[PDB]
Amino acid sequence: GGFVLVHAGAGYHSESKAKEYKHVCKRACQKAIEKLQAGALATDAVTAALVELEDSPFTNAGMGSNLNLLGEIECDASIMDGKSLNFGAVGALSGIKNPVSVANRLLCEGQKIPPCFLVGEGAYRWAVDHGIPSCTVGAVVVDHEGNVAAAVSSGGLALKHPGRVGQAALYGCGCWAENTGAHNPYSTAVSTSGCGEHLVRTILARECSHALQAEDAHQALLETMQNKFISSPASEDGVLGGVIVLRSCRCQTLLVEFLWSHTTESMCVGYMSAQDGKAKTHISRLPPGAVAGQSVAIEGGVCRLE
Amino acid sequence: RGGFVLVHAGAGYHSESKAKEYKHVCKRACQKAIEKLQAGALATDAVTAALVELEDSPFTNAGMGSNLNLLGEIECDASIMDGKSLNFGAVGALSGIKNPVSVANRLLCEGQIPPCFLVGEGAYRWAVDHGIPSCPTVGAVVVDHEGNVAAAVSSGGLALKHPGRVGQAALYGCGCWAENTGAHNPYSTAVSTSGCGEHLVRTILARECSHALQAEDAHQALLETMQNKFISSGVLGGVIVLRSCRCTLLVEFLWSHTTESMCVGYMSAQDGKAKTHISRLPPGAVAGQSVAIEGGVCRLE
Ligand SMILES: */C=C\S(=O)(=O)N1CCN(Cc2ccc(OC(F)(F)F)c(F)c2)[C@@H](COCc2c[nH]nn2)C1
Ligand SMILES: C=CS(=O)(=O)N1CCN(Cc2ccc(OC(F)(F)F)c(F)c2)[C@@H](COCc2c[nH]nn2)C1
Ligand code: NA
Ligand code: NA
Repeated sequence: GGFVLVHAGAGYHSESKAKEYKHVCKRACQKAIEKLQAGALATDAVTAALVELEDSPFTNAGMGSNLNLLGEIECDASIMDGKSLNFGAVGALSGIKNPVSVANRLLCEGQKIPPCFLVGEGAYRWAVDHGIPSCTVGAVVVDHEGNVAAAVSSGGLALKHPGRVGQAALYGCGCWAENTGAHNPYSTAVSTSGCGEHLVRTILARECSHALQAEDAHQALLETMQNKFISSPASEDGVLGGVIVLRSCRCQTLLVEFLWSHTTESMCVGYMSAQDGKAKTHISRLPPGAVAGQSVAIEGGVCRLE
Repeated sequence: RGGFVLVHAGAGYHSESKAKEYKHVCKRACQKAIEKLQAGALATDAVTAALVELEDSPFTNAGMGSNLNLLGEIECDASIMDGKSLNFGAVGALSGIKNPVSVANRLLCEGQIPPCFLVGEGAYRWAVDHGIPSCPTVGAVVVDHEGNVAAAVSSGGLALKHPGRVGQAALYGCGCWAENTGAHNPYSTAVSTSGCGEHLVRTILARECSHALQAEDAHQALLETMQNKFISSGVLGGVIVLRSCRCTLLVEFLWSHTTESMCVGYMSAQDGKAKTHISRLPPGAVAGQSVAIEGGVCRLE
């Protein structure tokens, strides 16, 4: 049993490539559901989804990331585990194929006070000393027991200054994962996506997880997005971004609400239950007559598991 | 032209030998901050002046004299936040630079306003390229006479840390936070943290304190945050805190720590004497499982 939601980016519409994003989201979901169905951890299954999305040449992450001011690729990534609340993250990482891998390994290292956030050359050498190959996308996962994990990985802004680290590397901002707890009736997972130099100035992922502790998830996430992306930005333009989201609870059955929302003119997502094994994709668009920056698209389904 | 400042030079084990040194940097840091507020400067410029002085002390784990990493190099984290704009600058794993807080303050000003965080060599190249002098946890909070707030934090991190390891003093929400009054905040709040270790980052401590301090009783808000969110998921560290609101301007300040002890300094623009204090846990409380908290109030125009 298990479930996985992924996204391959929230930005400008590209019918040109819109069907390439659908294909990679599919393979990312399948990779994650195999991992789960083989009994691997949630953080492992989420890392599988992300390796696959990063490897797409069309995703601003891993291979294909935007080049910085120096015509180089510098990556950010982060992952977080719901059961342990442990976290792994890399910033400004160069010459590593799959950043999310460094971030995951940093997390498993921490689960055995180890480092949890490494950047630049420090991050690069650590990564090689731990056996990881040389030379924005996101996933959230729940396993058949209610354990959630989340992850995110970006190439950041095009022509960004060298060493410039953005939301995907930062605790609470790029992704978040938090199992049912005394104050969380729901296990929740969030992965976000930012766009343009204009970016939310909150702990977005963490905010969305707290918001999703209300009773009506759909309304709960829609109000967050309205506040953080549109509303809060006195004299600034709308914030371009996406977010994916899932919350779960036990009632021997797992209830899993799942959602995506975005102010960009579109965003391609991908989901799949282990029970059915049917991998669904869907390119979400903004409704016409709605310009990006002040409209919020939002969509979701639910899913019962064993 | 007026205001108030609160700084700290560390939260750690007690040292009677070093104790008087720590008291004197806090004293100088407040004096550097308050002079800039008499001279019309902005809050961010005042809190940076405080941090440059704390940094320079050889005895603080920040700036010159920071702990050495696993390769015996110095790699510094620092950040700064302005409460009126909510702008934010930060450096991590920064080397070759004398005052890391100066870089982080620069990244704000050069703005125009979009948040910004540079690490490692690229942070060095940015800094050298923008005039900051290349070199051979402390923090500060401040409010000015109109109630604008700002905060900063600079640290050299955990001794022998892996290179590129970045800690709480670089991380948005964790090391410092500053926010003027609005529709969410009846209060202008400013927070800076101390300590190292991961439990600062894992708890978004600075921003959480600011959020708690919108409640009515500041002492209770802080004490709730230190117990219910620090000591509960040993946890070592501290914060300084200040909060203003109009009556003319009332500013409540407090510090708190789970470490053995913590050196602070405060000062008003009206009053010319910098007060200084070593805050120690009571006999027979073990550090990391216990909390101390004190503070005062101050009235401005
Ligand atoms: C990772 C821990 S730390 O960086 O925050 N740390 C604790 C603070 N020390 C400075 C300090 C210690 C104690 C007090 O209170 C007291 F009154 F007792 F003095 C302070 F105000 C300040 C840091 C010192 O350790 C490293 C160092 C010392 N000199 N240069 N670097 C460490
Ligand atoms: C901080 C930068 S970004 O994350 O905001 N960003 C936005 C997202 N696109 C990818 C993307 C676009 C549209 C999508 O949906 C659809 F509806 F199909 F159009 C979608 F799913 C993914 C990134 C493109 O980057 C250029 C590139 C190409 N190859 N490699 N890089 C950049
Ligand atoms: Na890619
Ligand atoms: Na120092």
